[PDB]
Amino acid sequence: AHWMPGEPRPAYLDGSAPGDFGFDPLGLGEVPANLERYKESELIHCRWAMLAVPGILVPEALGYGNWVKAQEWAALPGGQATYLGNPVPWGTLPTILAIEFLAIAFVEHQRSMEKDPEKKKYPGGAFDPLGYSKDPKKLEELKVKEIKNGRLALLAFVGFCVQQSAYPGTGPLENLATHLADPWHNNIGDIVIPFN
Amino acid sequence: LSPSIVISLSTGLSLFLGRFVFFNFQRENVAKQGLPEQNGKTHFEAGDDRAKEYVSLLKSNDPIGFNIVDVLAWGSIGHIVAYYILATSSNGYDPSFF
Amino acid sequence: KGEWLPGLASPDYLTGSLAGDNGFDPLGLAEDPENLKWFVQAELVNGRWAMLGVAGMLLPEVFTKIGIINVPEWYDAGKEQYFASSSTLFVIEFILFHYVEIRRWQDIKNPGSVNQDPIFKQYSLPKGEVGYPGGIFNPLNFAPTQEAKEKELANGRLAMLAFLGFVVQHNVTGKGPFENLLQHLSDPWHNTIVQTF
Amino acid sequence: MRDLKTYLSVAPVLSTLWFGSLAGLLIEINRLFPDALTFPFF
Amino acid sequence: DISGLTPCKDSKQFAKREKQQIKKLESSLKLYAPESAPALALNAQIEKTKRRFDNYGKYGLLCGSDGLPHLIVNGDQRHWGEFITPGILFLYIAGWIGWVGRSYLIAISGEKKPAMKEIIIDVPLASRIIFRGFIWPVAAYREFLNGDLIAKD
Ligand code: CLA
Ligand SMILES: CC(/C=C/C=C(C)/C=C/[C@@]12O[C@]1(C)C[C@@H](O)CC2(C)C)=C\C=C\C=C(C)\C=C\C=C(C)\C=C\[C@@]12O[C@]1(C)C[C@@H](O)CC2(C)C
Repeated sequence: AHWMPGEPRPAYLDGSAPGDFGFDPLGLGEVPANLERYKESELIHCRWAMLAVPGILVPEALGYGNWVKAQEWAALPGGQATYLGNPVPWGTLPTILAIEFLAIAFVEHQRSMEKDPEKKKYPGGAFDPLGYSKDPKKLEELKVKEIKNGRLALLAFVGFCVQQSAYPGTGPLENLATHLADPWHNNIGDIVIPFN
Repeated sequence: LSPSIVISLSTGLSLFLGRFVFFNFQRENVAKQGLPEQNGKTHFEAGDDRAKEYVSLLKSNDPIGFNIVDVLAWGSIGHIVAYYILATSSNGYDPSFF
Repeated sequence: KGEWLPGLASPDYLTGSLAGDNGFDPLGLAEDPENLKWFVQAELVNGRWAMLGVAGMLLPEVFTKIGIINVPEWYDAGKEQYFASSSTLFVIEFILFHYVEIRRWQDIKNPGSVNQDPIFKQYSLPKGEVGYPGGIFNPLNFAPTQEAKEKELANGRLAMLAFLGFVVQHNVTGKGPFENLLQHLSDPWHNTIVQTF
Repeated sequence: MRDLKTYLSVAPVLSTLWFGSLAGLLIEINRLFPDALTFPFF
Repeated sequence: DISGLTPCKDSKQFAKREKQQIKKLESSLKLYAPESAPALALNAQIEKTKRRFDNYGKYGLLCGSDGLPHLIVNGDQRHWGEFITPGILFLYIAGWIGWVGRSYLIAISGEKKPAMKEIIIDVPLASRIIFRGFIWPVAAYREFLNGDLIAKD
């Protein structure tokens, strides 16, 4: 377990934590309270991004959008979201912002008030149906799996955002389609090396 | 949505966040900062005879401790967000990014 | 091991232990031993890449002229159309060079660090000295004797200056290397640097 | 010559020799390559 | 054509400046005999002027409304030769000097009275140290990595 074999491990990164492959070049997690805050925020970023990747790929495969087309309707005054074709009757810009704020603020601020640093990241109980917590010998494996898939989804979200930045008006499945059609001449190389 | 509805809903949803959601955070931050300390002592403790924290206005009854000053604060945020909504909606402005 | 300028003495930092140690350090660069063991690796890699480069920009030309196989002349070889783009080659030459050069970096940082595969953890590499990995980098298993290392560094030092000669025989001449050799062998006393300038 | 090489080693004599040589170098370069505003040799 | 500047080989004001300076030199050339030495010096200056303007034409210099070569120092490759290719050629040479005079100061730092080598420069030691700064960038790089570049007080 090491992000780069041959590099020395930080003394505070032993490998016991889930996904602790010793990757701290800049030295951010040197004090332990900041490291617990960073673990909580890593898992939060991870869970949001890996929930987001289906919400980006699926509505582009079948939902008739491309994950930014789902936002353009709010940029134009007059027009509401096309949740699978049908328009939503819950208003367009301001009231969805009200519901989003009033819902996620309550959820995330009931998350904030937790003091146990393990429940701050792995609460369980109501958030653990199906009883996938009653055996730590596999729960550690599942925590490593969560961390790994979540870091993968975070990198995939960088892929989404930067493929949107390089190609302004497309989506990731269109990028994969272009790479499956002509894989050599339609890759990143035309952007890292701009011809003009 | 009529403007009375907008003002009432946004104010209600602001002091609802203040009464139930963002109360313990605001109050624990208040206790953390505590008071303005002039050379260790507070402003009233060092003297000045005018910076005394008023308690006749903050003693109001509530099982959780809501006071009239939080009613003004959550509610100033309320009227502010309401008028932001109202003016932003009444201004037919096209962001026209696309 | 020998001396490059007999009037001068080999410096104290070049004890003759290293391969190719003719005592050439007039400008005192490898005075710190860490700099010495870093510049050993820089010499080896620049020289091996220069050997491959010279062999890949001269041997095409001595085969183009005699007509065994027609291939471009190393400066018109970029503009040719290949099965990929002009930048896709750079993408691949980044993806799978970053991996091999950072592993070489971890080797020249601490020697015994990176010798086993990430995937097939059984197929390790023998504990060779730094800059000389061995194993699958030695399939024919020619021994890395010190005479062989000296021959390596000599051909590499020669190929480095050969590449420099190529770059300057295309920068202020315009023609290829082997064509310049044939021009020299045509009339050696009239086809030199002091006729071009 | 002993103690003349120490005088010529002194900071002003050595500075005037170095800057005379350097100034002649720059002067003859500007004769050879006058009126330069770019480096086009790459 | 960056920054709203026509190139100098195409700028009419640049050619007008050339013609104005050439006429200003020719009006001083009439007063001398055509075979005389002042006249030949003026003619050499005339050819120098003409090839100066031609060279500012061919080297990609950009001319403004005033009709003078402007330098685009931003980073455009077309104009690296205006600032960056000289600039590196400065930072090399300058960094030669400082890497020499520093190294000398480290080589005479361990003397008994090291101030009598500041005013009386050891020409052998200085000549040994001068070419150490030829390839100075790798020495400065490594000394930064080895910590020998910054004293530890
Ligand atoms: C700091 C502000 C400044 C700047 C940036 C310039 C810049 C310039 N001035 Mg101006 N000037 C200035 C102040 C300045 N001057 C002042 C204060 C005065 C009054 C004293 C003048 C008076 C003045 C006049 C009267 C003239 C200039 C000229 C020039 C140009 C110099 C051309 C030349 O001879 O260099 C050529 C390059 C060199 C001399 C450097 C050579 C260095 C040696 C040979 C080593 C380099 C090689 C080295 C070994 C590395 C090789 C790499 C590797 C192989 C090792 C240039 C545009 C001249 C010009 O052309 O007008 C535009 C001109 O006629 N200037
Ligand atoms: C790596 C290298 C060259 C690699 C070339 C390659 C891959 C070429 C590839 C290609 O051609 C092909 C195959 C095919 C083409 O289609 C494409 C390209 C891409 C063009 C050169 C290094 C070249 C390196 C050179 C020339 C280095 C010279 C160094 C010298 C002379 C050092 C001298 C000193 O440092 C010492 C030794 C000791 C100090 O104390 C004193 C001083 C004096 C400072």
